[PDB]
Amino acid sequence: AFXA
Amino acid sequence: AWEIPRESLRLEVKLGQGCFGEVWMGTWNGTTRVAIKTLKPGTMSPEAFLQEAQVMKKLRHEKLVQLYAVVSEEPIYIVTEYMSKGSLLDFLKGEMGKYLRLPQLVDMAAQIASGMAYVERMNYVHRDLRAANILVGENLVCKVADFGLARLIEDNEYTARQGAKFPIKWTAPEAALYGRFTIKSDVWSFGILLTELTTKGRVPYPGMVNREVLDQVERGYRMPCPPECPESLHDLMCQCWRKDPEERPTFEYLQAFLEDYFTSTEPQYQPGENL
Repeated sequence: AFXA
Repeated sequence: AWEIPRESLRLEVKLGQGCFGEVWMGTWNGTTRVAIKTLKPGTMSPEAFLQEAQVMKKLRHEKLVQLYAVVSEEPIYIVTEYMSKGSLLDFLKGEMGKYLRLPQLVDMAAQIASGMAYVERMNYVHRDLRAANILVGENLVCKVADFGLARLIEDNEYTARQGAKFPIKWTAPEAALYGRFTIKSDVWSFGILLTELTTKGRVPYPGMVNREVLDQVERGYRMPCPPECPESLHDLMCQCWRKDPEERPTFEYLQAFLEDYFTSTEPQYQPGENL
């Protein structure tokens, strides 16, 4: 989600 | 409703990027260190998100990344506790991965189980537990991030539980096939997480494609015991992967088993090359  | 002005945030340093957005280290109200996760427009309904955020805010536990505030207008910002060592997945694959042995990995799993045991106690469901969504801090602290987001995603293929963005390999069959997400499907995912931990971030079911995984798992296939992993720990994974969700362990149990592992279960452990 944010870090792939 | 925990909603803040976008301009009360300063996004200073990029920490990462993923399938649905980016994350930055920054400052809130010019005084507070925070992380800000920023969602690609079109990913989820601002109203649906704002509603779920009220629930996310209630989850307060040392092993869950704390929600501080939100900006519900697109691009949605999620303001949280800041963790300095990045995602667990990248941590495992990177330079520190080589220095981690079973005792560290088991302790990290125990911390994750502790946060998930709180989620379990609170009668909530994560929906996307895996190393990519766990964060690492100083002293090998691990915390679970991104609770409550999975349900809200509107991506076309993703809602069909297909495509490159849906983590089929990490998802319980009843959840992947039927959308039956429960704390027990989170338990299955924790089992997969134990494999990620013991294989230093290798993809689950190496060499297998998504459909093959689903077909085989339905027929009873389960990943084997990794090299240097004690069979007792693989047994725990297999309990997490029981076909009947109700027969999978609780996180309360997983936490305690892992915390006591090297006195109750494997006191004769000797360090190997990798684990």
